[PDB]
Order: sequence, then structure tokens, then C-alpha cells
Amino acid sequence: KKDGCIWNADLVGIELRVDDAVCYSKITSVEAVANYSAIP
Amino acid sequence: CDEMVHADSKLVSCRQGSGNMKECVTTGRALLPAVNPGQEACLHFTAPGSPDSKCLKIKVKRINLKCKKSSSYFVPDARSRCTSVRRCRWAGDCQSGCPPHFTSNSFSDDWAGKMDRAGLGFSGCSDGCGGAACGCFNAAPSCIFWRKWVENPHGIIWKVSPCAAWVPSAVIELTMPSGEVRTFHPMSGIPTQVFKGVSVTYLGSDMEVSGLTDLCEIEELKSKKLALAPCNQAGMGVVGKVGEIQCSSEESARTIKKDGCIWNADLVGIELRVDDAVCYSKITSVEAVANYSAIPDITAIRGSFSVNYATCTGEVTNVSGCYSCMTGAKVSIKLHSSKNSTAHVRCKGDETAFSVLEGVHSYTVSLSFDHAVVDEQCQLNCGGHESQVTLKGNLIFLDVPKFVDGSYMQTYHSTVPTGANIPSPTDWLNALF
Repeated sequence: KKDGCIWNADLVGIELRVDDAVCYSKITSVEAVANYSAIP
Repeated sequence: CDEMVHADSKLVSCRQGSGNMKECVTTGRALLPAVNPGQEACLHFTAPGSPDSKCLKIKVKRINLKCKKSSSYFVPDARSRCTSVRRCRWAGDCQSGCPPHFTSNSFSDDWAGKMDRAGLGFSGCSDGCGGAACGCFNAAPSCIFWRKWVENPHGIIWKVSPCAAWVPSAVIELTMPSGEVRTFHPMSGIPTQVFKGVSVTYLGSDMEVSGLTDLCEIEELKSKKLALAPCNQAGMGVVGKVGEIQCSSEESARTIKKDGCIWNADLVGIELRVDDAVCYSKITSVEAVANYSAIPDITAIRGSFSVNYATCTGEVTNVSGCYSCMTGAKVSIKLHSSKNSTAHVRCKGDETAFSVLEGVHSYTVSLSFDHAVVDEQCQLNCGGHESQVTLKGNLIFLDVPKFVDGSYMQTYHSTVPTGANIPSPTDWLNALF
């Protein structure tokens, strides 16, 4: 809800059909995407 | 299920809406290890009250390598048609200097402005024939107006997406404690979050990864077959790529009428003559232009659940054979219970927990386990504790008992054991000194 935080252009996966559109996404979780250590 | 992890019910907030059966609402986070393919994993729910509890079964089916549709675009089959209305000067009265501005949508010259069966084709004048040969008797030359259509009589449409990556993913079926079964495909190599009902599943272990070049998928709407290509894609049609017309409505993918889809500058082959213009094209079909092939720790996060809420006997019947095989041996138990309920672990089984569910009759539900020797003791299954015991000789991967041929070779191997040392001892005295 706060304006300070900032989106990504065309990040969210909207795709169309003959009737109505469905949702997908291409975002990545913080874990296991680029992780080089884990604190003991 | 062989691997099983119980919840962390320390989050306790249950409203006693009904006294006979309780109610509760809870959430949290869980960390269950990845099960082998072809088997289902469990998740046990606990309540401070004893009699009632539920379960949740997560079934895996396949391991494969797909990638997520970051975009989506349609491609019609372009064709180039072109018309020509040929006024001559003082009869079309068209300007001596051709108007450098051109109205690319209306064309008031031929019937005002209407729907154009082309997607933003261009406009222009031309050189001028004038004299007795063209016959309208004026000396000065005549401008000619031309159209170009990008058209599609009977299209075959392809939808394409440039993931340009490959990460492992699997097939998951889910079992809500209520009894719902909803399917979906989680991209569990990437921390994607698929939404359904109350729960969400996410990442696993990428125990193997591989690399591959810039390729992505081509699929046909009539479903001829499935095709693969270098499959370049962006917001615009770059030179020499597979996809030139990139158009974003299937219901408008037959004709060319939606604005979303985007042309190429000077793509269509209009050429002039002394009378009228003719059509050509330089577009390339998807096939045989750049084609490089032709196709022949799973964990979940919990939302605000909708958790819901006597005498019972076990009465086993038989035992099967497996120890140290990746599936385990299957055991059958014939129970009856006056209520619909779920069971729980045998403490002395010493291999895995339990999560059975029964109807109010005498049935049997069979589960998989492995052991060196059968013990089968100490289960707090259902309602009350019962201590039933089984006995059977389990089967393991061993040698062949059928013929006992290895017995004969075992007797032959132990041959002249003392003889060699006896000859060695006498030679040892000579060799040492």
C-alpha cells in the first residue's frame, strides 16, 4: 500500500484466451535462486 | 508414505463452536524431505484433544525439465496482396507534388474510410504514364495509389514463449484434509509460489542441473505436433528471427484486426510498373529457416487453514517381503471403528510413522514398510492403545536359494589350504637365511 516500494515492468504473467485471462508469474523466491552460504 | 513429518501445533487457537466436534484455525511453516518419485508424502496434524486428527498426502509422479512461459505471443501466416487504383492527371487531379503525408487507415480515394483487411499497410504515389498510350491525353505524368495487405486466409497459429532456461520440476497431486484433490505443476526448482485454497508449495533441491542453448517451444493450435527452434522473441521483431508478426489475442489471431500485434517496416514486397503494381514478399515460414531439432526438498507454506475435528481394533492379517528395496514391503491390516478417524505411529516398528484413515465398517488398508526381522509392536493407532504382534520371514535381495549351486563352488574354493603353507614353511627356512 505504500508508494515507496517499486515494481518491475511486465513482471507478472498475464496471458489471454478466447474468454478470459489467467494468472502466472516469473518471480523467484529468495532461497535456492542464488545462494552461496547458510549461517550455522 | 515412508517419509512423514508432523506439524508444529504450538500455534493454538480453537473456538468451541460445537461441543461434540471441535473447531480450530491455524497456520505455520513446514520442512518435509523430498519423497522418491511414484510415492506420496504425508503431513500429520495434531490437536491438544486426543480423539480426532487429520492428514495431508502429497503425491509426486514425475521428474522432468520444463521452463516457465515468461511471455506469450501468437503468429499468423502472413500473405502479401496488393491493389492499385490508377487515376491519371487532371482526372484524379492529384497534386503535382505528391502529398508527403499519407493517411494509412482511411484511403478516401477508394470508398472513404472503413475496416482495412491489412494491418497498417502503407501508401504512396508513383511515377506517371502520360500520353496517347495511356490514353487520357494529358502531357504531364500521373500518380498511382497502392495498398499492401498482410493477410491470412486459412491460418495455422503458433503460440511461443522465450523462457531461455531449464530447471528441474515435477508433478504434484494434493490431498486437502477435507477430501479435495486439486492438481497443478509447481516449478519447484525456482522458488515459485502457486496459489490454491489455503496452502502453497515451493522450492526443492536441484540435485542435478544442466545447460542448453537459446531454444524455446513452438506449439500449434490445431495441434499438428510440437516443434522446437532457436525461438528468438522480444517486444519487437528483430531481423532474421523466427517470429515476425507477434500478436496477442487468439480470438483475433485468425484475421489481423487487433492493434496489439506489430508489423515490420517495408516487409511486404510492393513493386511498380508502367501501369500498376504487383505483389511479392520476403517473409519466411517458421519451418526450415532456422530449425535445430524436431520432437519425436519439496516444502510448503501454510495459510489460514480450515481445520476440522472411540473403540477401535487393529487385527493384522499378513506380511510381504522387502527389506532394503527402495519401495518397502506392503502389509495389510483389517480393522473396524465406530467413527471416521485417522491412525498414528507404531513406536516399536522402528522404521516409519503411520497415517491411515478408515470408514465405519470392517475394511483393510495396506501400507509399506521394511525390516530385517518382523516385530510390529506398540501402536497408538486409533482411540486406544493396542499392542498387536506379527511374525513372518521377510524377503531381501540375496543370492539364489533355488538350486544351491553356489554351495558346490563354496566347497571347491577351500582346497589345499594347509598344503600351501606346509610347502611354504619348509621353503621359508631356506628363503629367510
